[PDB]
Amino acid sequence: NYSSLNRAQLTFEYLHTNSTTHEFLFGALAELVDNARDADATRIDIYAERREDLRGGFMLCFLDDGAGMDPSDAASVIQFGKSAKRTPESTQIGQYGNGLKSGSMRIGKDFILFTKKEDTMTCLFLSRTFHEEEGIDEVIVPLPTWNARTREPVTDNVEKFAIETELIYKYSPFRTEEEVMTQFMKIPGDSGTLVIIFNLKLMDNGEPELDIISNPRDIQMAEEGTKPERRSFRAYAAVLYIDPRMRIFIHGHKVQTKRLSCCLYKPRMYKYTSSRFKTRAEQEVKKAEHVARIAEEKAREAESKARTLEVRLLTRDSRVMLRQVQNRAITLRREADVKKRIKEAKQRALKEPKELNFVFGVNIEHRDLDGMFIYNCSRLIKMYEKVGPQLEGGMACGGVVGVVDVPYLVLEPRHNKQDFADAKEYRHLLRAMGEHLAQYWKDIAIAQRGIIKFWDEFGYLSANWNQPPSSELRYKRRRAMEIPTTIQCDLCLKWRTLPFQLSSVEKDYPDTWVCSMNPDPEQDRCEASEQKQKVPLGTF
Amino acid sequence: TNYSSLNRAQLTFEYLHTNSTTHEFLFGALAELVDNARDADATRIDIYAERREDLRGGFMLCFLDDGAGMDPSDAASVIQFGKSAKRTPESTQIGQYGNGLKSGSMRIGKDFILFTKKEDTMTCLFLSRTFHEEEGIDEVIVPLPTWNARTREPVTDNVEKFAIETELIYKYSPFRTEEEVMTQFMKIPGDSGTLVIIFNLKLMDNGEPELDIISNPRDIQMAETKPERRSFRAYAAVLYIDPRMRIFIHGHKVQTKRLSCCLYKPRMYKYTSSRFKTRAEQEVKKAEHVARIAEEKAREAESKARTLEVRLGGDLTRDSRVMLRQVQNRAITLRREADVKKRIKEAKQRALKEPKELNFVFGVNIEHRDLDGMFIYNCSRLIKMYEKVGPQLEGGMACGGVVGVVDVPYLVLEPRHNKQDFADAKEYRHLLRAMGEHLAQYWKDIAIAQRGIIKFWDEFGYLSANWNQPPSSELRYKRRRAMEIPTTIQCDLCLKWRTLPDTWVCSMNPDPEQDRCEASEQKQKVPLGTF
Ligand SMILES: Nc1ncnc2c1ncn2[C@@H]1O[C@H](COP(=O)(O)OP(=O)(O)NP(=O)(O)O)[C@@H](O)[C@H]1O
Ligand SMILES: Nc1ncnc2c1ncn2[C@@H]1O[C@H](COP(=O)(O)OP(=O)(O)NP(=O)(O)O)[C@@H](O)[C@H]1O
Ligand SMILES: [Mg+2]
Ligand SMILES: [Mg+2]
Ligand SMILES: [Zn+2]
Ligand SMILES: [Zn+2]
Repeated sequence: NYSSLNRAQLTFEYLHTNSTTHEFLFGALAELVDNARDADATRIDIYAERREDLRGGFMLCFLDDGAGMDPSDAASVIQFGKSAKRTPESTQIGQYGNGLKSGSMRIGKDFILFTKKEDTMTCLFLSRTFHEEEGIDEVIVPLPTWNARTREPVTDNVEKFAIETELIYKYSPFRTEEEVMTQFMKIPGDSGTLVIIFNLKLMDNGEPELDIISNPRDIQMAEEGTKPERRSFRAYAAVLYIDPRMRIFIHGHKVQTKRLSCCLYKPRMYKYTSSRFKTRAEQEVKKAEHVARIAEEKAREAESKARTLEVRLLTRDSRVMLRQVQNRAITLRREADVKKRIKEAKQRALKEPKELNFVFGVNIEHRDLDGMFIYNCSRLIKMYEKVGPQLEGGMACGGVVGVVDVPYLVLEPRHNKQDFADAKEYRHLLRAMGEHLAQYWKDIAIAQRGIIKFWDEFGYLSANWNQPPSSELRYKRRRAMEIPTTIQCDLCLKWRTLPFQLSSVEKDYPDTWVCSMNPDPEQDRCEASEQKQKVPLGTF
Repeated sequence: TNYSSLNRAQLTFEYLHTNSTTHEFLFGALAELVDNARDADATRIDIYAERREDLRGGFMLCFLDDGAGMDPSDAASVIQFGKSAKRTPESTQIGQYGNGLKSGSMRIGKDFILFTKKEDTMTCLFLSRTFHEEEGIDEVIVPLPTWNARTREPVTDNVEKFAIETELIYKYSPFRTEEEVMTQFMKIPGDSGTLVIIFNLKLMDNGEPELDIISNPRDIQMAETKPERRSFRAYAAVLYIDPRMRIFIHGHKVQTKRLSCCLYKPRMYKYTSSRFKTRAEQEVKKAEHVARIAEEKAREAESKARTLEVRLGGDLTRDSRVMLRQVQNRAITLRREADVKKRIKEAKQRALKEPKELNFVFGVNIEHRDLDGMFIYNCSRLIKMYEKVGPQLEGGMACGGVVGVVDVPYLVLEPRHNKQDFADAKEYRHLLRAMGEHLAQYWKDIAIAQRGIIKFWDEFGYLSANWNQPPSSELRYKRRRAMEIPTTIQCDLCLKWRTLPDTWVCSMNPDPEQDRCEASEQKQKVPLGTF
C-alpha cells in the first residue's frame, strides 16, 4: 500500500508552461481538430461567437458530431498523459494525453467544453481567470453532469455539484443553467462535443492574435512574406490530413479540403524501402514472441499443477484449494491465448512491404508553393520543406510538391506535433526524398521540351517566379485540363472526380455538393463505389 | 467557498514520456540540468559517467554540483510541475517554467535518482519509471526520504512511509543498501550541493546508447556538422554568454568561453528595441496601479484609526482599548504593505529610464571561417546557434566568417518549452533582420575591402579554394592568427576572467595589475560602432 507516499502534482502555472510548446498558433487549433477526427466526427464547425465583454471580443468554438464523452471519459481529459488512443497499431492521431490542454491554453486564458454521449451530458470548465482571482495554485476543474433527457443533475454529491455549477455561472460566459443548456442543445445528435476557448490572447497593440474580420470566412493570423497555410486557417485546415473525410466548416462556410497528390500535374509515386521500418517491425514481433512465450510457460505451469493436484486429492479445504489452482490455470491460459493472437497479428503485419510512398507532382496553379509535405499517421507535421535539387539556386524541381505519410514506427512527433522527435532519421528521410525528387524530374523530362516553354504555356509570362499565373480564359482552362476537379459528397463523404466542363471553369462549388450533381454516369449516386484515384509508379 | 471536494487535474505515468518529447536535441536535455546548477550558484559542475554493465546503456550519467542544494521542502517542490520560485521580477535565473529537470531527465534515461544536501538535511528524490512499469502504477509516485546530515538519522513524520520509500530505493535504484546511499551523499563534499544520476539510458536501434563516452574519453558525443551539435564539450563551452561556473566532463575541465573574446576586431552596435520599451512601460503602469490601490486601502484604515480614537476619547474600558488596537495595527500593516509596493513601483520607474537597447556584437572568426552566423542568448542562456543573417543569406563571401552575439532579455523574447527556440516567431524574425542590417554595417566598418577580401583570408593561411577547409597549420600562419585574438583565461581558484599579453591561476599572469586573485576584474572593452 503506497497511499501515504508523495505524488507528482500539477500546479496552475504549468498550464502556461505546457502552452509554450506552440509557437505556431494554428498548431494549437490543430490539436482540437485532431481530437474531433479521432472521435469519428463527420463534421467539425470552427466558428466565432462575438462577445464584447470577453478578452479579444469573441469566443472560438469547435463543434463536432463525433462520439462524445461520458462522465468518466470527460474526467480523464484532466489526467495529463492519459490517452485510450495510445494502443499498438494506432491510426488515431492522439497519443500523448496533452493536446487539448497545450493547445487551448496557447489560444486563450480559459475554456469550457460541453459533451454528450448516450444518456449523459457533461461540462468541463478550465478557468485560469477563477484561479487568478481566488489565488488557487492547484488546478481545480468543475465537471458537472446532467441527464441528457430530463436535465436532472447526475451526481454523487449535491454540495459538490452546486459548487461546480456556481463556479461556471460566476466565471464562464454562461451565467445561468438555462444558458448552459442552450450550449448543450447545439450538439443536435446523439453525441458530440463543443469546445469554447475564450479570453483570447492579445498582441501588444491590444488586438487578438486571430483576425476573423478581414475575411469573415476565415481565421487569419493578425498581421506577402508568408505561405497561405501559415496565415489562413482555411488554407491550413484544407491540407491538415492526407486523407480527409471529416468535413470542416469555418464560420459556417465549407473548407475545400484536398488531397495534395490529386492537385498536381503528372503525379508519380516511388516506393522507398525503409530499413528502420523493417528493423523496428522485426523488434516489435520479437517482443511479442517473448511475451507470448513467457505467458505460455506460466499457463502450462498452472495447468500442470491443476492436473497433478487433482490426482493427489475430498475435504472442503482441499476442494477450495483445488478450485483455486484450476481457476488460476484457466485465467492464465486465456491470457496466454490473447498474447499469442497479438503476436500472430504482428507476424502477419511484418510480411507487408516495409516501404514509404513518396508522391511528387508539379504545382502548376502556384509554382512558388512547392517543397515537401510530411505527414505522420496522416497528420501534417512539416510543410514546404525543400529537398534535393530545390536546395540549389535553380529552376530544376522548382514547382514540385512532394507528399509522404510516415508511420509511427518510423517517426514520432515532437510535443507540439510540428516537428519530429528523431532529427537524425528525419534528416535521412529528407535526403532520400531529395534523391527521388531528382528522379521524378528526370521521369517527366521537362528538359526535353524546355522549362521556359512549359511554364509559359500555363500562363507564367512574368520573370517574377513568385507572381501568380495568368488569369485569362485560355490559361485557366489549360491548367484545368491537367488537374481533374475532385469534390466530396456532403451526404456520403465519398470523393468524386468531375469530368472537365468548360461552363464549370468560370465558377467554384457551393457549401453543398452531392453525388447526384456529378455529370459522370459512373459516379452519380451515393451508391456508386468510391473510385481510388491512382498514381503511376516510378522507379528510382 | 471550500473547494476540497472538487476535481484536480493530475499527472499520469505516461506524461513523463510526453513531456520528454520536447527535446529532439538531446544535448538540450542535458543543458536543463546544467542550467539548474548555474541557477543554484554552483562554482563547479562535474558531468561524468559511472560504469554499470547491469544498467541499460552500460553507465549512469551523473551531474554533481557544489551549488546551494535543497532542503526537504525545496526537494518536494521539484515534483510540483510548474512550480518555480525563480519566476520573480528582474529574475536573472534561467529557470522559469518549473519543468526542465523532469523534461530533460526523462529524455535522457528511464530513471533518475537525486541526492541533495543543505544545512543539516540531505534528501533523496527517486523517480523510477522501472518501478511504475513493474508494479503497474499509473500515478507518479516519488520516494522523498530525508536524513540528518550529521547523525544520519531519518527525519520523518511517518516511519512507516519512510520504510516504504527507502525500500523502494534499495529495490529499484542503483544503490541497494543504506551504506551505498550514504556513499552517494558523501560525494557532495561541502555544506551543500546536488548529485543527479540518470540511469537506464536510452538506446539506439543497434542497442548502443545515444551518448558515446568511448570514442573520446574526455567527452560526451552523439553516437551518430557543427561541433556543438555532436560534442558536449563544445556545446557546454558556449552555453552561457557570461560563464563563471566551471564545467568538467569526466574530470577534465571544459574551456568555457565568451564568444566575443575569441574573434577578430569585435565591435558592438546598440539597437533600440521598441518592443523592449513598450513592454517595460506596461510593467510599470501595472506596478503603479498596484501601489495606487494599496495606498488608498492604507489611507482608509489610517483614517478609521484616527476617527475611532477621537470618538473613543474618554473611554476607560478594556474593550474600547483592545478594539482600538485591532484597527490601529491593521492600519500599520496596510501602510507597510503600501510602502513596499510603492518601492517596487519606484524601482521599475527607475529601470524604465535605462536604455531599451539590445547589444549586437560581431567579430570575424579567423580560426574557423566556416563556423559563422549568429548566436542568440536569452538571459545569458544559448537558444540558437549558427543562424545566418543579412548578407550571409546570399551565396557570396560578404560577411562570411562573421560571428554575431546578442543577449535578449525575457521582456523582449521568452523561450519555447524546450529552450531551443523562441516562443514569438514574428518578433524573433524581426530581431534577425535587425541583426542582419547591423552585420552589413560591421562589415563596412572593418573595411576588409580596403585591404582586399581574398588577401585578408590569404594572410591568415586559407590556402585552399574551398570555403570548408581549415586554414594552414604552418607556424607563421598560426602566430599571424593568434596575434589578433587576445588570450583570455579564467582563474581556477577565484573564477575571475583575465587577459594575458590546462590549469591556470591569477598568479601566473605577467601583468602586474592582474597578478593576484584579489585584483579587480577588468571588463571587456568592445569598441562601439554606429548604424
Ligand atoms: N472532440 C472530442 N470528442 C471526443 N473526445 C475528446 C474530444 N476532445 C478530447 N477528447 C478526449 O480527451 C482525451 C484527451 O485529449 P487530448 O488532451 O488531445 O490528448 P489525446 O487526444 O488523448 N492525445 P494528444 O492529443 O496526442 O496529446 C482524448 O483522448 C479524448 O478521449
Ligand atoms: N541542482 C539543483 N540545485 C538546487 N535546486 C535545484 C537543482 N535542480 C533543481 N532544483 C530545484 O528544483 C526546481 C525545479 O527545477 P526544474 O524542473 O529544472 O524547473 P526550474 O528550473 O524552476 N524552471 P525550468 O527549468 O525553466 O522549468 C528548481 O526551481 C529548483 O528549486
Ligand atoms: Mg488529441
Ligand atoms: Mg530548471
Ligand atoms: Zn454522395
Ligand atoms: Zn585568481
